[PDB]
Amino acid sequence: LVEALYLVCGERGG
Amino acid sequence: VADHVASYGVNLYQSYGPSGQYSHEFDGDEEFYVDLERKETVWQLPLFRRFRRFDPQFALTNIAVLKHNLNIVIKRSNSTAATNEVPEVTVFSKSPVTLGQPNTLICLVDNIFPPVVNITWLSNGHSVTEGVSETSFLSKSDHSFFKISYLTFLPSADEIYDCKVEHWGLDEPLLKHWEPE
Amino acid sequence: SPEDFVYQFKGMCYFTNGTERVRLVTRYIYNREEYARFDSDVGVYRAVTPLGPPAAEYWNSQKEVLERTRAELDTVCRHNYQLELRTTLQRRVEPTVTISPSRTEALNHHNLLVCSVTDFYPAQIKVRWFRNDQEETTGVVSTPLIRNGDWTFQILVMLEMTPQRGDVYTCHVEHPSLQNPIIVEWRAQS
Ligand SMILES: *[C@@H]1O[C@H](CO)[C@@H](O)[C@H](O)[C@H]1NC(C)=O
Repeated sequence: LVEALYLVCGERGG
Repeated sequence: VADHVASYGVNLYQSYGPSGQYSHEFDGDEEFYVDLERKETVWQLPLFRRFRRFDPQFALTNIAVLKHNLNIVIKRSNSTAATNEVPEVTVFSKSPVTLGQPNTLICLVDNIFPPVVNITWLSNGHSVTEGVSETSFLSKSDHSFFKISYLTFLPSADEIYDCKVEHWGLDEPLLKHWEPE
Repeated sequence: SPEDFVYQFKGMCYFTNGTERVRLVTRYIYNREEYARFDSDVGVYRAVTPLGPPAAEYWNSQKEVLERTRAELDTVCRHNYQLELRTTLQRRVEPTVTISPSRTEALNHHNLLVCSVTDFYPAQIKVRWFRNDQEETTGVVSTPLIRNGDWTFQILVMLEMTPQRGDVYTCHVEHPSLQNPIIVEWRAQS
């Protein structure tokens, strides 16, 4: 009933 | 060749500002954008505000990861900066032009990149702020953007216009004239 | 001109025949180059350029991320489509039709009638020009579909013609928002 969204993947931080 | 194309996540984040944008699109139109500073979802149609809801917080969280990603890729690319593109400007009426009858001028700024632009209107050479409005940055398969500006107006034989576009990709401000022929 | 570093992430869904065929594609962009992506037709992250191996590798090495992404075809695409079905896909805005002469500037030694079809949605549309009892096939020229940005479209169809007393022209417009076609008439000489 509510809008869904893609979750942007996070680059690996060093 | 799909019957419908949707972007349930057009996420943008720039070092310049810094600034970003979060919106959803369906068949090339903006369903909504999230005011990042106010954390409020702004739907583009009464129909949408009435039947659908999207949590603004989700936009903020994604945008935060984009910032995380950008910094990392700036380093990976040896700080390769964006290339400026030349904007294509087109001005046209929303409705057939009939003198004395309220209308709206539409100024389309195509092939924009990076997404930083100044779109203002001129009425008989004078800056016009009232009745002016604009879309967010709409995406393009080539990864550039396009934005559309609006100017509500009363068609008059004694009044002409210019859509003023300012972009680093232009040697100087661009002016696209328009008048009720 | 300042230097700008731009990042873009696009979560896209491609629909064909209701939800018969659905394709999911997430794109990671640096400035204007898509350096990494995920396409549901293949099922694994891909470095599209030499700028993406650190990313594709990182994400492919994580089981839950691959599964979760793969599942977004349903939790995101198919999910939102349901919301799109009872809103966007059923939105109907009838076009207003207008006919007006070419003006001047010469339309090529041959006059012009302009049938402007405005403020309609969805895009699908059919416009036809008639001269009395016959349909005009030649001398007709149309502008591409024009997107106003406010969820409405516009399109212009000119017909090359020579005004002659008696002749009558009509513009027939067919759109999913009207059961009957819209028919506007313009009479030469009057
Ligand atoms: C950035 O510099 C590193 C090390 O000098 C090099 O390996 C890499 O190919 C460079 N990449 C770009 C986009 O210049």
